[PDB]
Amino acid sequence: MKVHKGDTVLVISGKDKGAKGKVLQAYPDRNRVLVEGVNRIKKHTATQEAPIHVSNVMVVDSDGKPTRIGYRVDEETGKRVRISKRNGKD
RNA sequence: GGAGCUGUCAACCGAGCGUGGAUCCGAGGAUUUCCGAAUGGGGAAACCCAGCACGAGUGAUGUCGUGCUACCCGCAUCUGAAUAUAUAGGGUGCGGGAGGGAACGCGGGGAAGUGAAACAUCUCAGUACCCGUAGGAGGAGAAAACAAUUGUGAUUCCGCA
RNA sequence: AGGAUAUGUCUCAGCGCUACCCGGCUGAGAGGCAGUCAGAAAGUGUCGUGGUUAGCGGAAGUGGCCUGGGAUGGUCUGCCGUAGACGGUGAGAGCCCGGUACGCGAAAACCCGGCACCUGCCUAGUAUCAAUUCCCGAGUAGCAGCGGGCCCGUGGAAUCCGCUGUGAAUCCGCCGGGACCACCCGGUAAGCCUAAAUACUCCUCGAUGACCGAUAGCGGAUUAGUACCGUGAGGGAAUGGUGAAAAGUACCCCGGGAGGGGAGUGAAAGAGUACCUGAAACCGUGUGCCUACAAUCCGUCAGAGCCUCCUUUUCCUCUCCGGAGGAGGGUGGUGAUGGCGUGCCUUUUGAAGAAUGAGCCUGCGAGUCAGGGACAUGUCGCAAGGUUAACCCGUGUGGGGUA
RNA sequence: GGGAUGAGCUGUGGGUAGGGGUGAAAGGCCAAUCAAACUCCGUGAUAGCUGGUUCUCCCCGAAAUGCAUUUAGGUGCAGC
RNA sequence: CGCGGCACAUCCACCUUGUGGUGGGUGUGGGUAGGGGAGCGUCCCUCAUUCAGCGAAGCCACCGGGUGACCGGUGGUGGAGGGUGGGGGAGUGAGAAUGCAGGCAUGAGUAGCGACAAGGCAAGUGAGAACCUUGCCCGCCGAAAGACCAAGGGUUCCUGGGCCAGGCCAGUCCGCCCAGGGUGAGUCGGGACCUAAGGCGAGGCCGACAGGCGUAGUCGAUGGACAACGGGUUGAUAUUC
RNA sequence: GUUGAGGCGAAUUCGGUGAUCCUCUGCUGCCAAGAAAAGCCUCUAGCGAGCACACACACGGCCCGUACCCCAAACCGACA
Ligand SMILES: [Mg+2]
Ligand SMILES: [Mg+2]
Ligand SMILES: [Mg+2]
Ligand SMILES: [Mg+2]
Ligand SMILES: [Mg+2]
Ligand SMILES: [Mg+2]
Ligand SMILES: [Mg+2]
Ligand SMILES: [Mg+2]
Ligand SMILES: [Mg+2]
Ligand SMILES: [Mg+2]
Ligand SMILES: [Mg+2]
Ligand SMILES: [Mg+2]
Ligand SMILES: [Mg+2]
Ligand SMILES: [Mg+2]
Ligand SMILES: [Mg+2]
Ligand SMILES: [Mg+2]
Ligand SMILES: [Mg+2]
Ligand SMILES: [Mg+2]
Ligand SMILES: [Mg+2]
Ligand SMILES: [Mg+2]
Ligand SMILES: [Mg+2]
Ligand SMILES: [Mg+2]
Ligand SMILES: [Mg+2]
Ligand SMILES: [Mg+2]
Ligand SMILES: [Mg+2]
Ligand SMILES: [Mg+2]
Ligand SMILES: [Mg+2]
Ligand SMILES: [Mg+2]
Ligand SMILES: [Mg+2]
Ligand SMILES: [Mg+2]
Ligand SMILES: [Mg+2]
Ligand SMILES: [Mg+2]
Ligand SMILES: [Mg+2]
Ligand SMILES: [Mg+2]
Ligand SMILES: [Mg+2]
Ligand SMILES: [Mg+2]
Ligand SMILES: [Mg+2]
Ligand SMILES: [Mg+2]
Ligand SMILES: [Mg+2]
Ligand SMILES: [Mg+2]
Ligand SMILES: [Mg+2]
Ligand SMILES: [Mg+2]
Ligand SMILES: [Mg+2]
Ligand SMILES: [Mg+2]
Ligand SMILES: [Mg+2]
Ligand SMILES: [Mg+2]
Ligand SMILES: [Mg+2]
Ligand SMILES: [Mg+2]
Ligand SMILES: [Mg+2]
Ligand SMILES: [Mg+2]
Ligand SMILES: [Mg+2]
Ligand SMILES: [Mg+2]
Ligand SMILES: [Mg+2]
Ligand SMILES: [Mg+2]
Ligand SMILES: [Mg+2]
Ligand SMILES: [Mg+2]
Ligand SMILES: [Mg+2]
Ligand SMILES: [Mg+2]
Ligand SMILES: [Mg+2]
Ligand SMILES: [Mg+2]
Ligand SMILES: [Mg+2]
Ligand SMILES: [Mg+2]
Ligand SMILES: [Mg+2]
Ligand SMILES: [Mg+2]
Ligand SMILES: [Mg+2]
Ligand SMILES: [Mg+2]
Ligand SMILES: [Mg+2]
Ligand SMILES: [Mg+2]
Ligand SMILES: [Mg+2]
Ligand SMILES: [Mg+2]
Ligand SMILES: [Mg+2]
Ligand SMILES: [Mg+2]
Ligand SMILES: [Mg+2]
Ligand SMILES: [Mg+2]
Ligand SMILES: [Mg+2]
Ligand SMILES: [Mg+2]
Ligand SMILES: [Mg+2]
Ligand SMILES: [Mg+2]
Ligand SMILES: [Mg+2]
Ligand SMILES: [Mg+2]
Ligand SMILES: [Mg+2]
Repeated sequence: MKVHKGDTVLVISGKDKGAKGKVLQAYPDRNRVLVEGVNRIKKHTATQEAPIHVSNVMVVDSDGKPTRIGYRVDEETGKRVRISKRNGKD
């Protein structure tokens, strides 16, 4: 996916819309990501958060506003690189 | 190709790998037990027992590893039984076949039920089935042909008639 | 084929008994042609705007408000579009995601094509005349017998195929034109090869559906040719759905457990792994009415009495009440009692019948399709004309197409 | 109750296959079915016979006779 | 006959004076096989329009409606698709086929609980004991109901757990369920030795094809040949240790 | 003696009866006249310069089965 483990994201749909966090685990096969502070659930002992669908997040470009992800033609060294749209640089 | 991964039922774990590029996708190669046309011999398929050669191992028999060893046909060579010419046959070396596959092709063998308001000619039907044998298709195909007073000009397939 | 006039792709070495003309043959070199082909068979390099086998990029809303667990819904708005295909995402998404239009991409391998190497063929015969001779596919053709097959069932039965017998000729030959004969016309059997137009899909990609949606659709959405049955060849099932997310009920109580209650999660437990919705048969519990002196196809018409819920009167007038209660009127439930009344289907002259069939519920289960078929009709277009079939061209349902 | 040293009983291995086998003979037996086994295929065999054939209302409304028939419980034509 | 509603036909006049409507007379309206005419309901497609997480479908109840098939409104349940109109197409309607599949009744808490050897008490275990464990009595078999094999079966054997399925009752037990363990051969039974009946069968002979038979040979025990006895030991093997 | 394992451990003589077993693949009788091959011994063909034997020591002895039921609740009968 375009959302990686260390990325910081913003929630664009669901109960926790508008919250900010960073990914903790990516599940490319199921198209889910685990983000702290989002849909924390009260499991029974003897509270943690559950993964949300990757469609519900935007990767924050680390420059403020959320954005969609594109790629620039690198390599030139030595492979492809992930950058942003909406004034993209990465 | 680019950040996760160690397939699934099917989770639980355990232990690890990955930007020095994993997992994953494509291509080529290596490995590939035993049975099976099964083909060293045998056999109740997946088991048993060998021969030869070269290696390994043992104090030496035992034991292990790798190759080759069916039958038939064709070709090439050596030999020429009863028997003389010779042939049958035999030895050696090269090639080849065998079996499988859903349908379609070609050649050959070929029912009955049913219909005939009974039934044998007839039909069903050259169908079902069987045998042989292919190819990506096959079969046919280049006039010992049609036509009829004019002419057409190898074959195949479609529509008419 | 063989004879007489009639000549040397280009050259060279040899040879054809010797000196000569004309040669001819072999080998080599020189040129032209063809080539993976039916007409000859392989291989070797190199090059592809070539193709196949992985793939990559790819525009545009974190918009406001309302409802909601959740917006992809409604309403205001902003934008992209060579992209408004499809699918997912917590409910109907072109702008959230995979993607789509469109455009890039191949080490290597394979397929295809090109160019060379390579292979092989061509190395004088052209015409004229002669009409004397030779050749033109043999146990074949023809003929006879018995059969098969042709529209043709043996018929006057040609043409084609098989077995048996007999058995020709080489152009003045032989065969065919539906018995046969004469003439005429056509053709040249008994040797071989040959692309395309045609048939099919185990399989691999990409699409589609006025097709099915879990008793359907494949036997097979589930362990499926499995379980199971048969000695065997064979036969051959049944079983899908929590929730958006396991957040799958911590803890306490009764209980050996099973199970439950309280808490808790969840929008919902009126989703608790026996789980979406949750019908009927069938089985309970509570309750209103009726029923133990009566002979009942079980209903129907007449009909008292109870029970219940609403209203019009006169009464509690406490009345803002509300209505107890009284009467009346009407709903609905039940039905003491009176009359009438022989279940359904099929098959029959005729059945309540002691003729057939049915224990009950739910689901499934029978006049369909094809054809320029045949007859008759309704309707529509054109009209002394109407209409195309195959086929061709188009993204289609459109345009051509006169047989 | 019969035989129980015999034309005996029995174990193991083998052979005969469907118009065929085998039968001291009953049409007996051939995998609980035999006057021609079983399985798959022709095949959705055929049946003048039996059964079944699903929503509604409006108008009209029969026949069980004649002739023929390998015909009589079928069908063709007539009649209605 | 009286009064009211419906329908078909015909007649009489109007409206487009027959595509059909308006009003009024008269006749007619039982019905099997069968013929004609017109409709209801379910599903799918197309065009237009409209409703829907502020709750579609489906189901259930109530209140109403139409000449019939049937329809509408309201509420409840439920959680994603419907309504109407002009057309098009059907796997379009079941109560019967000793129909098929699933579920469930009646018989009914009924018959039966599988030999005529026979059980009892004490103690124990446990939530639970006629059936399980221990002890002691009693009874039965003893040419088997004892002890070994072969064929067949396949883990049923041992130990430790289990108790909702199974055992014709219950079960703490089990040939049931779960995990782990367990089978030791120069001499035993077989092969590596041998052959019978019979099978296959190089060449071969026969047969249109398919194939039939058969020589050399090679398989094939139920038979021939061939070397072990006694004792001990494990929870489970023993002529094997 | 945790009733598992432990430790010790006597006498063992002479008769009777008596086989479906052994001598006996023998013996007798009978007619219905009663497998094969390997194995073993022997003959030579043949091979043959090294042999055959005794003792002692040290070694090699392969593959499959082996649990359990087995007139049964474990096999064939759909069933304990
Ligand atoms: Mg790989
Ligand atoms: Mg072999
Ligand atoms: Mg063999
Ligand atoms: Mg000679
Ligand atoms: Mg083949
Ligand atoms: Mg016939
Ligand atoms: Mg007939
Ligand atoms: Mg008939
Ligand atoms: Mg081929
Ligand atoms: Mg060909
Ligand atoms: Mg991409
Ligand atoms: Mg809200
Ligand atoms: Mg959606
Ligand atoms: Mg879409
Ligand atoms: Mg989303
Ligand atoms: Mg010729
Ligand atoms: Mg002839
Ligand atoms: Mg004929
Ligand atoms: Mg003829
Ligand atoms: Mg002849
Ligand atoms: Mg003629
Ligand atoms: Mg040819
Ligand atoms: Mg062709
Ligand atoms: Mg099915
Ligand atoms: Mg369903
Ligand atoms: Mg079986
Ligand atoms: Mg809650
Ligand atoms: Mg709900
Ligand atoms: Mg629910
Ligand atoms: Mg249920
Ligand atoms: Mg439910
Ligand atoms: Mg009374
Ligand atoms: Mg009476
Ligand atoms: Mg009454
Ligand atoms: Mg009466
Ligand atoms: Mg009668
Ligand atoms: Mg009756
Ligand atoms: Mg009765
Ligand atoms: Mg009667
Ligand atoms: Mg009858
Ligand atoms: Mg009767
Ligand atoms: Mg009955
Ligand atoms: Mg039609
Ligand atoms: Mg017409
Ligand atoms: Mg006697
Ligand atoms: Mg006796
Ligand atoms: Mg046998
Ligand atoms: Mg038969
Ligand atoms: Mg008799
Ligand atoms: Mg029998
Ligand atoms: Mg017969
Ligand atoms: Mg047929
Ligand atoms: Mg009438
Ligand atoms: Mg009347
Ligand atoms: Mg009527
Ligand atoms: Mg009728
Ligand atoms: Mg809601
Ligand atoms: Mg629907
Ligand atoms: Mg509703
Ligand atoms: Mg509807
Ligand atoms: Mg419509
Ligand atoms: Mg139907
Ligand atoms: Mg029904
Ligand atoms: Mg029924
Ligand atoms: Mg009774
Ligand atoms: Mg009783
Ligand atoms: Mg008993
Ligand atoms: Mg007690
Ligand atoms: Mg046991
Ligand atoms: Mg129990
Ligand atoms: Mg019990
Ligand atoms: Mg043979
Ligand atoms: Mg042979
Ligand atoms: Mg033999
Ligand atoms: Mg043997
Ligand atoms: Mg034996
Ligand atoms: Mg034991
Ligand atoms: Mg043992
Ligand atoms: Mg044992
Ligand atoms: Mg045994
Ligand atoms: Mg049994």
